[PDB]
Amino acid sequence: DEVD
Amino acid sequence: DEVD
Amino acid sequence: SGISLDNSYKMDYPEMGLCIIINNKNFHKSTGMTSRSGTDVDAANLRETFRNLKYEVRNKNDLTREEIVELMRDVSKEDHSKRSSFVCVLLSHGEEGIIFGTNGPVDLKKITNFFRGDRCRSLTGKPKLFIIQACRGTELDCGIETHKIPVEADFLYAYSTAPGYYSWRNSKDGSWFIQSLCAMLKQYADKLEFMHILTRVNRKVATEFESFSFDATFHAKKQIPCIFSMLTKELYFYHLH
Amino acid sequence: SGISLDNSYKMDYPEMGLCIIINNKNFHKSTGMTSRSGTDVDAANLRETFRNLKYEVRNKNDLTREEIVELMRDVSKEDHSKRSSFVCVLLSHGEEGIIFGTNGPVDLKKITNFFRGDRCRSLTGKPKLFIIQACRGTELDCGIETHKIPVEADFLYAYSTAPGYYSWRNSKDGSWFIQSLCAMLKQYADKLEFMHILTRVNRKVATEFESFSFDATFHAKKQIPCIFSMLTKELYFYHLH
Ligand SMILES: [Cl-]
Ligand SMILES: [Cl-]
Repeated sequence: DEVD
Repeated sequence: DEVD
Repeated sequence: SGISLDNSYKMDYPEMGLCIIINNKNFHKSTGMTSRSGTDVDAANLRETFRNLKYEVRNKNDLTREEIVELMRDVSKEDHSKRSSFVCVLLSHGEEGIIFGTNGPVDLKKITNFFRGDRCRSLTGKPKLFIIQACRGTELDCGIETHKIPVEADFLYAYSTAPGYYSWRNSKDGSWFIQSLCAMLKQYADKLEFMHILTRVNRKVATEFESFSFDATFHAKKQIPCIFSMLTKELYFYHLH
Repeated sequence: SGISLDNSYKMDYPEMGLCIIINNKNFHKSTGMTSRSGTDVDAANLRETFRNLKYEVRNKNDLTREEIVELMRDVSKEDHSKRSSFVCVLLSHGEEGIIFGTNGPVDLKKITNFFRGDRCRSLTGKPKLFIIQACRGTELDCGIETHKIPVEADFLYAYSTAPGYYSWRNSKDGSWFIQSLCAMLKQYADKLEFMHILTRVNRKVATEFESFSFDATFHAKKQIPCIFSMLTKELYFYHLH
């Protein structure tokens, strides 16, 4: 999970 | 007619 | 029992819920904000409309920013366990993200934060509807001829106008948006899901209203409302036996 | 003929319309923006999903801010007379009101203005859908345990996340929102009106996803998408005949  |  | 579906909010709690109407007509002289002629027509129409949907309506008039915050806080601390939903209607001056108390502005985020899923537990999982008749800026639309849930989930913001735009209020008839909203709820609340009702409101405002002004800057202007849905289920104001 | 209703957009033009997918994965080193692992999964899923809805899909990869603006302008100057609708999907970094080209930001207002009712006449009165997988700020949702029309009318912004919040992308599976959107379109596009599809997307993202991180600041976080509708009619991807 990564943020944009 | 009037604006808020 | 037989197969079950859960695509729609449970709206058969003992109570539909509160409908808080904040009707700001007269502003402190020092703010320089004009009186909002026509807003009492809106507040009366809303009271009757939500009464017929079986909401417990509370009308409040000419609240300061401090009174708005205290009212919202207190309401968020009530026990809503027996209530299906929550409705707040804001009638005032505004800008983007802001509505005005009689003496100055209130951040909309401050108001709505009281009802977050983690801060008002008796409304967690229930629809929280904020209906906002207020300007969102100064643009004019000149038209064209033709485990856990998120704390921001289950909110709906029914904005009278697009982000950045003025919103139009008629001094005799009430605001274009509130007029149209009440008319569509009266006609369709026993028939249509709420997003479809609000879409009919969008069409009514977009097609049936155009400003008339002796000032060319403000003449012949149009409006489109804005539905801002973070709901997770369909919302019907009726329920089945 | 018999009585007629017109509460739904006409979607039986010869063509459904364009679906422009802008897939920005790799950014210029000088911007400092990380590579968006997982976005190719999203772009492929979207291409297949909208192909099956009979859209003319155009995939574009790693566009500069200048290329994004030129592409949108050129597309808005095409003759859309035979097309029912227009779809644009933006996959990139972002912040509130902004999408990133590979070398810097693009104002979302600049992109969407090309398609205003008065500026793209062959799309006037037709639905213009902007689907945006991008951050809108840096907030994290901690969750809780359980005869004229307006120029801004007929736009729909299907935002992956609430205003002000980060949006979550899985490097293996794709973004939570795009994953969920394609799944719900595949299952329901022949059955449900578009707002009801997007409401199922809201519920899927809100209930089935939670972040996992070795960093406590970013761990166990939740997301709710945001439907921003200025549509004036119901939107079904199918038609009767
Ligand atoms: Cl009045
Ligand atoms: Cl990838």
